[PDB]
Amino acid sequence: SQSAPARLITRYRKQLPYINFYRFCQLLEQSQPDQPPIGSGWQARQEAVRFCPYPGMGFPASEIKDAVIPEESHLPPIVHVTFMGLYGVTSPLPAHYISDIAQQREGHEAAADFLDIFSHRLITQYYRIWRKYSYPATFEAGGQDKTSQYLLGLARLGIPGCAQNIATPVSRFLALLPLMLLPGRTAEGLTSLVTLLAPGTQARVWHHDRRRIPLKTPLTMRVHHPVSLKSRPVMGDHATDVNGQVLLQLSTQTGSEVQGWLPGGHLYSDLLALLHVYLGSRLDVRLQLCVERSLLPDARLSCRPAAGSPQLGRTAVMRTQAKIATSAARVMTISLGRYQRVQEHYQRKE
Amino acid sequence: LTLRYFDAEMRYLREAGKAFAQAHPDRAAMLDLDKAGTPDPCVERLFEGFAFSMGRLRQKIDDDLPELTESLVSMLWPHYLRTIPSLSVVALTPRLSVMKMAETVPAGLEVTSRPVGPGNTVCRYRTTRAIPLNPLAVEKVVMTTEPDGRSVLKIGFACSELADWSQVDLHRLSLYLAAEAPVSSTLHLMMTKRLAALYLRLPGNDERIRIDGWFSPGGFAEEDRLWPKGDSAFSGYQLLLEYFTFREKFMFVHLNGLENVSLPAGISGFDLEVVLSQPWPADLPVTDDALCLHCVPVINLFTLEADPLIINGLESEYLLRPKRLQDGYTEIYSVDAVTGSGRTGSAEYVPFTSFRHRGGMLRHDAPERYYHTRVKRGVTGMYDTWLILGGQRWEADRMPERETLSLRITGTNGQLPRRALQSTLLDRCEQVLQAPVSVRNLCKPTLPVYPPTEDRFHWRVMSHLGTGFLNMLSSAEVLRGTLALYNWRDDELNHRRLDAILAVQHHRIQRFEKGFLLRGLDVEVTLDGNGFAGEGDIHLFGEMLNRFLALYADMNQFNQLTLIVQPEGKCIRWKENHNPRLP
Amino acid sequence: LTLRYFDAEMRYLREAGKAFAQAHPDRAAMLDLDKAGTPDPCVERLFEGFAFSMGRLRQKIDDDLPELTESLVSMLWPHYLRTIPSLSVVALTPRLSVMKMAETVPAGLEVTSRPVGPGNTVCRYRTTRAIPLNPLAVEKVVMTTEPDGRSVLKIGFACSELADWSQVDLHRLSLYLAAEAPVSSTLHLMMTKRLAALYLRLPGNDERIRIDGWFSPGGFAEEDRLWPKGDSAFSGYQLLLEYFTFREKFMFVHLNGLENVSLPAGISGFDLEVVLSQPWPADLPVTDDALCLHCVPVINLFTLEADPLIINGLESEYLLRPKRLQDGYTEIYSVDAVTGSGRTGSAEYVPFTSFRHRGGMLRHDAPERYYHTRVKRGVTGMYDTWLILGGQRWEADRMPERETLSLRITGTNGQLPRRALQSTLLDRCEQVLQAPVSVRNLCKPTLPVYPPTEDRFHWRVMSHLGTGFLNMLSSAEVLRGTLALYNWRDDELNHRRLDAILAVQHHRIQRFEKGFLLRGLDVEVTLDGNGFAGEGDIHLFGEMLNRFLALYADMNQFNQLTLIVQPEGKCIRWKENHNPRLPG
Repeated sequence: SQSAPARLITRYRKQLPYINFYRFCQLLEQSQPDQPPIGSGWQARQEAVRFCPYPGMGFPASEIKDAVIPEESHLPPIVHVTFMGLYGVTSPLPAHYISDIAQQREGHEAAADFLDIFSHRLITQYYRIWRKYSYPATFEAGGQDKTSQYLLGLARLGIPGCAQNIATPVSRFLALLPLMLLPGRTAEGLTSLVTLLAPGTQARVWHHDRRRIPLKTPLTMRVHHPVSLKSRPVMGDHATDVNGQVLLQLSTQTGSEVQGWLPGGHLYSDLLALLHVYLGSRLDVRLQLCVERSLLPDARLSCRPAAGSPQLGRTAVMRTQAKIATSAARVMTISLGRYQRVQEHYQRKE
Repeated sequence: LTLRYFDAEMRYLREAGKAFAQAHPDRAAMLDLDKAGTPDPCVERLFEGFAFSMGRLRQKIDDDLPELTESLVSMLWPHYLRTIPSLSVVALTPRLSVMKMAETVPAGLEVTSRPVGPGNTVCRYRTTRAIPLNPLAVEKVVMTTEPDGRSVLKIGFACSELADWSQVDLHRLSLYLAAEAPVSSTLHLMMTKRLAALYLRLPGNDERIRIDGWFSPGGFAEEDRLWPKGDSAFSGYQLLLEYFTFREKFMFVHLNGLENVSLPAGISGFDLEVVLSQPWPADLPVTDDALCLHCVPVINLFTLEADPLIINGLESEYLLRPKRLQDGYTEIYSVDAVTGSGRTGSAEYVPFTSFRHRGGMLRHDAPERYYHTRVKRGVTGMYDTWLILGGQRWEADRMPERETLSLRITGTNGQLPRRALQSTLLDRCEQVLQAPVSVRNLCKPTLPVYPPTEDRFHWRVMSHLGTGFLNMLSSAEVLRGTLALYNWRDDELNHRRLDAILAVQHHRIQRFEKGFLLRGLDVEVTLDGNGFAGEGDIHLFGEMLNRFLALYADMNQFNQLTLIVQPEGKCIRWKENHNPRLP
Repeated sequence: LTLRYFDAEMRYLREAGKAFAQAHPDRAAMLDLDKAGTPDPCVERLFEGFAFSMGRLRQKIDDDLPELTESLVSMLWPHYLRTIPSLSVVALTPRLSVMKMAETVPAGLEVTSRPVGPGNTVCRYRTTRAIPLNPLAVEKVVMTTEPDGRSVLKIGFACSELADWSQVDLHRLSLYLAAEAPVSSTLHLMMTKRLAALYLRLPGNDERIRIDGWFSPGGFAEEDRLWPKGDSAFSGYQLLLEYFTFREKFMFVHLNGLENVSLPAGISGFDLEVVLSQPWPADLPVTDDALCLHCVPVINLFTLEADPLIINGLESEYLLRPKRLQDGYTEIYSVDAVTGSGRTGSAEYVPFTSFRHRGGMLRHDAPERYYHTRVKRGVTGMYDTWLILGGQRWEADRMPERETLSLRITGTNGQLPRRALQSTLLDRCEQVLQAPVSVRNLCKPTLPVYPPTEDRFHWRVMSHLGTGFLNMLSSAEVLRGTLALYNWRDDELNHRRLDAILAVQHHRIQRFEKGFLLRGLDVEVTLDGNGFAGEGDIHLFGEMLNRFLALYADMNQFNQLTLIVQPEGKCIRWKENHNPRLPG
């Protein structure tokens, strides 16, 4: 592009005696990254690219130092430094070609344009291995869920295609990937999920808790004359099932994050990080919070009255200082149902 | 493709020359050859040839990246199934003097010594799990309906009055449904109709035959996209993938104790009254050629043993031998597997097992004179491959003085289309085949098939699948994967088959003695692609052997399948999948 | 080097010469390479030396980066391209006249050191691992053999205000001792087997506190041998010797007795403490190898300082060897944190694996921050030396030599001879510390553990364990999927301890106190085979305290350890009081 030297070499002509070639080609694609002259499109369409005047120098890596860019010939690379840069050059020119350049003379100055057509298309991809195609360390790639070193390095958790139903794409690989490689585990990863997302907040887990209802549809405590059973099913009218409904508390001390956990702020961060990434249909999770008194108003219209289920933060017109309280509840991270129906067919008679 | 990257640079350097020799300063000197015209065989053949070999190789490697970490599936080992030969369809066998005989037939009966080709040779190949034969063969299959609305068919009174059937083990004599399946609603119906068979009534007037334990017929071998669903579904195939068509479980079919409630001469009936109340379509033909007694499947598997002409040095040898280096084998023949070697020096020098034996940290806790196996590709232009392979610790000593190391090589060949084979029997069993056996070669064979390694998606999406990670799924998560990963023969039927799926959603089952966190999934769709009552039920057994496998690593995961036959139909299959504990 | 330079020449000349000429006959209908003959000039001999020579170095680049990238992406869940420093147990004792409110102050300390080799000295890392109260003293402990197998300690000292001082923090002084393993861990087998311990009162100097209402058990192990695999099941943000080492996170048998002393008049303590169920065995030596205080084996950590250097272009590679490294220091450690003063922002620095995603997806109030290093080698006589590189859209266009830059970095020492000494000099630890302390190097300095895994084929197992399953099935998984972290010392003792016979999975249902069912499991492992180690009463007790703690495997699983040695008299169970608050 015309903007590629008009940004770089017209303004930044102060470190070109000691610049790296590794650094230089990176800033070209960072000069116009919006719809860039993609280096992978070399395979048919090097015409109309206007790339940088590296080639014809015959230089190794990090030894491009000379800085001359024309503007009239509509393609900036026309460079041949004589007596230097013979990188891999062994024998002189053939017999019939010297008879057309006549005779390895001043006409050779207009011959290396065609002659270095081969070295132009190779030092593109020579660079591309060191920086994009086998190195990038998921750091020189630096993508936004496009760069292939992410997708090669994230399918070992089993998320291709499963970005569906998530309001964000897969971004929390940076810390959860060591934790998300052990199977069937754990409880202590939920501490990392909170300390990542908002510091100043701590987490404690109680493994079992007194869950309640599920109301059984036959009451089953009819005392039966024809047939009944004893061995396990003994109860009253509502059952209790402990087995899988853990309790989680949070504890903040910066009031800017207190208004982040009430629904709308950071509650959408946990509610999608659990349900499809770390737990899924393993368990159900209960949330709770403990702060000092509140910051909560009252009966204003359509939608933001409720501090979960409870209300407070409005009545103390008496005393100066603190009392600690539990805050509220948040909903479970559950997903269930029955669908409706009765059936019509069967499996197989074997 | 290989010519795809060839055509990439050939379009390139022609546009590179038209932009240069038009205005750039080479038209002070190259115009004298362009205006006169030089598409020279002198210069442009080797200039592009130096360009194309450099333009193809690095670009194919840097784009695909078939990385070294992708060979970690070599210690999973299902993927010997990446080299599947032709669908060598079920072979046949005629009557041979059917009187007072019972037969026992071993496998390994090489067939088809006839069909030579243009640049192709004849393909010798073997079979799996041959049938202990009992000679009786009904010739005509006629459908008769009732005047009360039920259609039955023919009896077993073909070959009884010439033999001593009291001396015969008549148990579970299967029959594969014949070529009335190209009418693609019959083997649909005639397998699913026998979900609800009824007792049998045949008049023969011959007190020679009294059987029970009714035989389970078959006929699955027409289809081969459906079988790799069953291959991953029975992890336990690790020693039984090694011959790979696995008819040992017979693509599950059973019929119960079905006694011949016999009748006097003239009164009959073979009912299936639960399904038979819903009779045949009027546009369903009946075919006398549903003759089924002697169908045995075969596979394109050829063998040899090359001479021990080995060894001097290291693992650079990769078994290029004159049983393949012959010109009749060079264009076409290939090498499939390497087993059974390592019999030089002494009796236990390096048996070829320890390449696959160790998958763990204790590598040094294994005895010396062991072995390693790697692979490569071979001749470009075909699917050809080779095997670099060597020792483990005695190779570090540089003793090349091991000579008489025996070999075992199984292989297959390639060919061209538009073939139509010639059937005959190559080898007859000793003292068993009284009269010989002709081959009918019942159906058309297909082409060899190969997995897609062409996409870093389509490799590492498999490394997802081998765990118990089925938390939540939807239809675009199911259709994309891994149902496409078994599609290797992507037909225009196949694209219509897979895109039937419309809706996939989950809910939870919660009946309880003690907790029982369960669930149940629900998907079935429109009545066109898999809409027959046969393929709707038969292909539905394919999914359940998949879905029980990846079920649970915590005891709170539990699948039951209810599903929606058409947009106006209802179905359920399973019984609650209480599998043994998988941590 | 140079022969496989020649190999790519003869490979491609055969490849482009014959496999490109006839093996593509469709477009070899557009090129006849054999029959057409060579050109007249020396034009084929140059370009085979030119177009094949660039084929050499491009593939030799391709045989460099998978040796680095596979090392780098496989450093994600394990964290073991690192190294381990050296460490040896230090014992500390304050003086006795300054017992007047002798509270331990673990705020900021030093270490002691010893000159060695080419005048080189030691820089161990100081201790902030807290001590609640100083001991009184260790009186001359003699294992008093008794007809029940007892063997008693005695302690005591008073020259001070101990009535008020020991009133403060004597309640949970879970304070310990150490000795040699056939003798020290023999008490550990009996610390879990303590009886009533009727005469439980320390003698000599309880005349001044006169209250025995509080009690304090203890427990300790040599925390270098078995414990690193217990120190390996953790997350991606914990230091190998800075998280675990000063942290009392382990499970120690702090069995505390509650039976009151019977004793004559005028006695400040009887001398029985140790009532057992088993006879103390024959042929066991006695000694006073039971400290009242000794701190950890603490490690070498430098606190190194550097001067900021800022170049537009330094972001690629600069590799500074700082100033104190020049005078004979042999090694540094990982970089800690970078701050400073830039132009707009004062300090904007986040490490690589914790980025709050403005360059990702979170996109709010957490800007572009890179901070990342390598360990890359090529050193004239070492196995590593590298300094950082990190770069994104900051203002280097208007500030070529200006940036927020102020580093912090730690270090160790790599190039050494093989000797072990006593930390003698640098007794300036005691200078905050108004009560002076003793200096005791208690044991020998270990080596720094720097043989990690060498070849590329053990690391396939390091990538196997994801798609593989947990090492709790059939013990081929537990044999193989055991780390070589025990083999990094290559203990022939511990390698015999990797002789386990196949584990069996069971599960069970338990009733709770309040009437509820709690799911569990049952692991059943078998030794079968003999010669585990010296005393299986000693070792397999000290083994199961390790292998149980690395068995936290879900959220609602009651624990499961039932150790079965071969049918030779016993089978050892392991269960604890696990509750709906926290596992015990």
